[PDB]
Amino acid sequence: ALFYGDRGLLSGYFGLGGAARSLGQGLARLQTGYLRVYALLFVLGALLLLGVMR
Amino acid sequence: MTLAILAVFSVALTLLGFVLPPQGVKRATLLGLALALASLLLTWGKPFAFGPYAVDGVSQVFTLLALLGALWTVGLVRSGRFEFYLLVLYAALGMHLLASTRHLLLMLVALEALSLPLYALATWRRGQGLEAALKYFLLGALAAAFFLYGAALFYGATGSLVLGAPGEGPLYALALGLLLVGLGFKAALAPFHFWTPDVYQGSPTPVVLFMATSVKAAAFAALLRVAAPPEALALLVALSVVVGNLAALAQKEAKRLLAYSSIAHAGYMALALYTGNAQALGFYLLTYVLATGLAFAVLSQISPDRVPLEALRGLYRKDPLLGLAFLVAMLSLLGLPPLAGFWGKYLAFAEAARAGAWGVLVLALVTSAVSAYYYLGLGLAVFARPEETPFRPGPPWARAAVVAAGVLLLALGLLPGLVLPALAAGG
Amino acid sequence: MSYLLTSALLFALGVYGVLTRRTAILVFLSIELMLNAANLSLVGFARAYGLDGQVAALMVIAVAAAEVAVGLGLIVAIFRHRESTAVDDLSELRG
Amino acid sequence: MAPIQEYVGTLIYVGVALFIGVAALLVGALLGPKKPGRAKLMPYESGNDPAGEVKRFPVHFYVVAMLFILFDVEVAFLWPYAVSAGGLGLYGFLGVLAFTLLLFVGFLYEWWKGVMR
Amino acid sequence: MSLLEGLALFLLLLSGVLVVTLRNAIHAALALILNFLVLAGVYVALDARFLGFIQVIVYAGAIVVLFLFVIMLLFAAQGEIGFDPLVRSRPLAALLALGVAGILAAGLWGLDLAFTQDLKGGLPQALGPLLYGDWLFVLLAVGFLLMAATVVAVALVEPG
Repeated sequence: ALFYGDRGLLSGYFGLGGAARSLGQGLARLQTGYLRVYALLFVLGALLLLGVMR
Repeated sequence: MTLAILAVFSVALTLLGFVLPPQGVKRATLLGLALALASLLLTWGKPFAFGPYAVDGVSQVFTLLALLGALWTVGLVRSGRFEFYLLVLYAALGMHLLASTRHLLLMLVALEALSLPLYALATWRRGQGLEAALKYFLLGALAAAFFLYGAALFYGATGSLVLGAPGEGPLYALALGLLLVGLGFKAALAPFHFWTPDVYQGSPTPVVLFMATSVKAAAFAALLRVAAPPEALALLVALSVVVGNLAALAQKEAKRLLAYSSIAHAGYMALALYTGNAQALGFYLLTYVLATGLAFAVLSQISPDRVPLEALRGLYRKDPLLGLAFLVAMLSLLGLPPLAGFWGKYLAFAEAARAGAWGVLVLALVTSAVSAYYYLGLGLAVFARPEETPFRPGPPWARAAVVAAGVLLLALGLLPGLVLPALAAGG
Repeated sequence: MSYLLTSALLFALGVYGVLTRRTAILVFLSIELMLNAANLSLVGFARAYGLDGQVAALMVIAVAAAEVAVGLGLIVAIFRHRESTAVDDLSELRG
Repeated sequence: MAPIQEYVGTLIYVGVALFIGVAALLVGALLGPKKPGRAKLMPYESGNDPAGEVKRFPVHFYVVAMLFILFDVEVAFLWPYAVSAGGLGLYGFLGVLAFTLLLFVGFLYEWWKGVMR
Repeated sequence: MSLLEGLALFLLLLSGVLVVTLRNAIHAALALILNFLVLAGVYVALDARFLGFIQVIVYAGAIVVLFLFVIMLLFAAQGEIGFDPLVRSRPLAALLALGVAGILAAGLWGLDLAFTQDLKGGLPQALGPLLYGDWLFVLLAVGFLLMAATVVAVALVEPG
């Protein structure tokens, strides 16, 4: 049973890696390729940065 | 007075190309850049200023790096258009003027002088190259507008447009933010990073070499002049590293993945901005420039238009030295001992911790440990089975250049107490 | 001081254009408006701080001329044989 | 130099010229037979399609206009030297000469390539 | 002052609204020329005189003329073709359009400045010794930049 549990622990570490990759591709899907999307995200980030600077 | 050399060579060759074959113009450009590099060597520790043009450690170091990348990428380019060489020279001078000045408006003129040829150099005429050029041009003009209103508000805070002014409160902060926007855009800092993957993917590989060396060098050379507050710096670093590495995990193409890697590395380099060391940052960028130029010369020997991840594989069987150099380069870009990437990473992290920013640094380190996923999916892949991939195994020029770059990466990893003692005034 | 607030408002207007405009040409026009709002702010701060912002704005105009030339050359190169310059027709490169 | 009064006089000059031109437009438009016809409102040339369906016009006009914008920037930069010249001495003269030589090299490039294209 | 100042600002803002709202490219560029005229008048009112003359000569006379030359070579007036409309971005941009103003307004709000300097009018008589001198390096850089711009556009189009 504890061998099974170690198997499950390693599988959970794999699940951590899989969550990392999934989050990564969700952030990668943010780059659609339409220039309007890129300029909108650019302006949003620049406004956010200028707001933080206070 | 190296700028004189650059201006003279560019303006002379502009007309001489009508009388000289592209090969002759190529050899002339090579001579001019090598002479400018030598002039930088003989002027080590000889500061020279005329007006807003001011030569300090940053100027010398980063212009040396840019000239190195320019020489390398010219070594590869053989096209029968002298223009495809002239622009290189131009870009060089431009990037030179970017690192060698404190005047904000002269900074804008240098930004334009270096950015204009870079839009056109990416035109192998592939439609995606034009898509990249248009994305690049529009976003760069937007960033130029932002930088310009920042310089305007800076002049609003003080009677001069030269950095080093005392600076007011909120208006000075706003002006500095609007300058940092464009400067980090040139430096591939998030959340301004969107252009980098598309542009790196669409453009021919040697052009991306030239970019990933000289653009980033000159952009950080201009960034060090700014007195960026640490909070905005934390925002940029966190967003850049996190999104860069995460989205780089999901990438299937070599050039796009590497553009994301350059975003993560720009996030790492921005840590020296906590202290503005400009010695550690000079060393870091030296190592990164060498490694990435090497990798992209190899990628050029593989494919100009686009390189898939499988193409990198089996290279050792194809070329032994190339596979070794790609592996070493991947490890150095990971920042692993005893490689110089580790010294640069350590120096930047030391400056950042010395400024007392802990969560950001730890997050950058954890994400850099995450980066081993694809850094290893690239470095080790050299030994895999060669799948279908166009492969042109280069001339001896690029082979010897790659060998020297890799040897220097590992040598500066083992024994940094050789050059790093001379990255300040240069005893 | 009302002039500098107006410069900021024009900067915002050019931003609204760049975001909203579909074609390259109108985006570039909005960018010209942004640069001239910056020039207005530079002229104001030169009147406040002694006339150097005027030569600054002059150089800005030169910059706009260079980037207008290059942008129009690029636009022609991409969309002469091609149909409407609409950039949403170019989505090959995706994340 | 010049007072601001001349500038309001300029504005009045423009207002008067504009008002008289609009007056001439009113005279022309109000006085007429007013019998529209379908063929009258047609563009030109005998049935349809004077030019009609044609491809986009030659780019040479773009080339000429871009040349003009860059060299008109040149002229705008040459003017402050034209007025304040003797005060700049041989140093300013030599600087403006270098500037002119650079842009004239740009012209020399565009000419040796030529635009018949 | 405020009598004509309000008029000039209303014309500037309305022209910007036109050039960013109207779908007719020609109307937009025309509104931008009206904008430049209003702005050169404001420059004049700001004791910046020579720069206003170059603004009308270069910007209106040269740049937007080439804009008009290209868009008349390439009709492009009916821009709404190949839409991918993305309607939500039209109001949303206004949000961002407000935002990029607000923070600027914060930097300038509560800010008192010394707008008192006897420029004696922005004549080139006084701008010459600045241009050739403290600014000569920027001038030479700009000239070389223009040469590079010509070469880039020429090598860029160059049908062959």
